[PDB]
Formats: sequence, C-alpha cells, structure tokens
Amino acid sequence: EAAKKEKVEQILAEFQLQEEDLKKVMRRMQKEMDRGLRLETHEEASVKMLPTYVRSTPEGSEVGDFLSLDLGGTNFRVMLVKVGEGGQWSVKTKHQMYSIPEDAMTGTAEMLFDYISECISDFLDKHQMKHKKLPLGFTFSFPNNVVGLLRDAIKRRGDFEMDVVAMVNDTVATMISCYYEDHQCEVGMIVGTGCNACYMEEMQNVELVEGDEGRMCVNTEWGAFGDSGELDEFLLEYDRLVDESSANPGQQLYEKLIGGKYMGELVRLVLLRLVDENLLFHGEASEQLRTRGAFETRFVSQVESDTGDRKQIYNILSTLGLRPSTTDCDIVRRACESVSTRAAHMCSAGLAGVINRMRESRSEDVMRITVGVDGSVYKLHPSFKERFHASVRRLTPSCEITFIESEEGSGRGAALVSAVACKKACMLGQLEHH
Ligand SMILES: CS(=O)(=O)c1ccc([C@@H](CC2CCCC2)C(=O)Nc2nccs2)cc1
Ligand SMILES: OC[C@H]1O[C@H](O)[C@H](O)[C@@H](O)[C@@H]1O
Repeated sequence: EAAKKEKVEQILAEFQLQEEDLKKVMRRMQKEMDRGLRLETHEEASVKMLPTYVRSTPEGSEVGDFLSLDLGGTNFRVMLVKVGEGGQWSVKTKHQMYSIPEDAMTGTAEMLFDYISECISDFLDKHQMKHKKLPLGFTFSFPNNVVGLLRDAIKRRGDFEMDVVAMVNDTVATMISCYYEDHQCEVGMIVGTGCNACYMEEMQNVELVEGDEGRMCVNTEWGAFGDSGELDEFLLEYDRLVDESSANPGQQLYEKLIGGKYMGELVRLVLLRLVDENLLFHGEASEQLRTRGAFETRFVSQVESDTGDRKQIYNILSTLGLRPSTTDCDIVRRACESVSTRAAHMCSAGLAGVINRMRESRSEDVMRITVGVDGSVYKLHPSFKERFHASVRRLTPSCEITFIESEEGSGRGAALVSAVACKKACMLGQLEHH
C-alpha cells in the first residue's frame, strides 16, 4: 500500500548526502592530503600521498629505445618505440599483434609467459634488437605479477636479456595515457573494483623528495581515507556489515563506500533489511540472496539500465531464486540507485578536494583542468558518470573541468606510459643494462 512505499523511501533516504555533507568530506580530504605529504605526519596519515617520481618534465634521457607489451583479452602486442630528441619528442613505433594458437599450452601463467617470451624473441630477431638489451614496460587493454612472470620466463629461455621495468599505478597510467591526448590532463582517477586518484603536485609540497622546482605526480591511495575515523558520522549499518565481513576490517573505509568490490554487497544488505521489514519479496529471501557476494556489482548496473518494463530486473531476481512482483522490481531499482548515487557523491567530494587544492596551490583565477578517468563502475554503470560529474562541478565553482577517457588509437598513448615507466626506472638506477 501507500504506507509501505513511504517506509521503503524512509529507509533508502539514509543514503542521501547533502551538499553540506559533501563539503565536509571534501575539506577533510584536503586536510588528510596535507598530512600525507608532510614528513612529520606521513606515518600516521591515512592518505599516504606516495611520490610517483613521474615529473612534469622529461627525465631519463639515456632511455631512447624500449619495448612496450600490451596485454589484451585474448591477444597481445609487442611494440618497439624510438624516442628522438633532434620539438616535443619524436616517436617512431613498429609493432606486431600475436594471438595464442589453439594448440599452444597456456594452462598455467608460466606456460603463457613461455609463449609470450618466444614471440618477444622472434620480434627482437625480426628487428635486430636482441643485443641492445632494451627495457620493456607492460600496458593493459582488457575489455603472481606479470613483471615477475615475464622476468622468470625470459631467464628460462636464456637466449636474450631485457630489463623488465616496474609498472606505474593504474591511476598514473590513466593520467599519462590521457595526457597524451590532452596536455591539460594533470589528474588520473580509477573507479573500478577499487577507487583511487593521482594528481600533479608542486615539488616543494612533496616533503618526501628532494627538490623545490617543478611538479611531480602523487598517488594519493585515497581508498584508505576514513581509516583515522574521518567518515564515521556517514557510515550506515550496511557499511559496518560490509566492513566486518571484509578481509581488512577497519581499513579502506572510503573505498568500501565507492568501489565495485563492495557495491553489489551493499545493495544485497539493503534488500535483506527491506525483506526483514516485510517490505520486499513478501518478507521471504531466498538462500541465494542470503549468501555473501551473491548480488554482483554488475547486477547493480544492469538493474539501473532497465527500460521501464522491469524485464531485466525480473531476470536477475529470478536467477537469485526469487519471484518478484512489479513493486518488488521497482524497490530493487530504487535500492540500486540509492547505493550507486551515494558512491558517486562520496567520490565527487574526494575529486573536488584534489581539484580545489590544486587551484589554491596555483591560482591565477579560474582553473581549467582535464581529469582522466577509467574503471568498470565509471564506464559501465548507466548513470554513475553523469551523477559524479554534476556533483564534482557543484563543489568546484571556480574550475572548468574536462573529463576524458583515453582511446586505443594507434597505441601511442600506451607507448607514452611505457616510455615514462622505463625512463623512471632509469632515473631510479633500476636498469641493469642502461
Ligand atoms: C612535451 S614532451 O617533451 O614530449 C614530454 C614528454 C614526457 C614528459 C613527462 C611525462 C608526462 C606525462 C604525464 C606527466 C608529464 C615525463 O617524461 N616524465 C618523467 N618522469 C620520470 C621519467 S619520465 C613531459 C614532457
Ligand atoms: O585500482 C584502483 C585502486 O585500487 C586500490 O585502491 C589500490 O590500493 C590502488 O593502488 C588502485 O589504484
């Protein structure tokens, strides 16, 4: 009836966050960023603000030739990159795509990397680059760590040497690949399974490094924001439950509000509360619905994609052992919207904090800035992006923000990620042959 509808909305309204609540979160983010950057508070800081050593200017001159290896869904690409400084860097690329033959043995990671190493060997032969002992970086283009696996497989072969360099953080790969397309890109963010951001900070503010001139990318690791109690007043019963059953209770609390790792589980616990109150599924949950992890984050995106006929919603609930009414389906859609909208708003406060801080750190007036973004939630969820953009903009009055997602293009954005990875390894003295 009408009382039931009202009660559902009363429960779902606990998820709402007011502009004033988001301004609070935003200022507290700014305060935690300041703490992670300072030598005296770095150890107690929740938000670690890791120096990435990626500078706004070119470094590692010595590295002018390198390999980039792009791992896709089913294929991989080996690319030879040559940087010329005879300008704004002159880049030649030569490449080859490889598919796995059906007869190849790829049952283990070791087996797959044996195959990959063999293709690298062939490629190095075709281009006469074997004796050069080039550095190599990884990139990913998906629809045990790879650096270690490749290093081990190349050693097993014993016919060539390479320096396989450390990867940059995914937020940093995102910033660099987007920077390739738009030089005003100075923020990288990921809203996927996890959530994090990086940005270009003034060297003088990065106390953990030597030097007061220029800018360096800083990896906030902001998923741990709240870990000193900063978010406690916003935590709901569902958040406390998610935290309790997690691998790390008490930690990554900000990430637990936003990330795809937990978003479906939040909705599951909301649905169980509405069931316990006799407001949903005639007050009976299935065995599947009472199972941790059963409501997948992808179901949240799918529910919110429903055209209005509730057919997609029904089919999800059916597979979870339920026989929903039309009202049940609509309540489930509202529960999803509630959880996902909160994730967008919490995320928006963090990015607003970063952006407003940069404007303050630099200001000559209206700050015009490009933010590069990737991740499954940001890209696949039907309305997260729109809600997130609207909220960030409300919180950043004196800024003009352009959001961008990198495209594959000819693979030159990925080449720049690998150039930076290899030149960073050079500068840090990590190359055993360069
Ligand atoms: C204009 S340019 O000359 O082509 C040019 C090429 C690369 C850089 C930077 C990387 C950019 C991507 C995002 C931040 C700036 C760089 O090599 N930083 C490094 N830091 C450590 C090793 S390499 C700057 C200018
Ligand atoms: O994948 C997005 C993010 O997830 C987690 O927060 C990781 O700690 C961080 O390093 C990563 O950038």
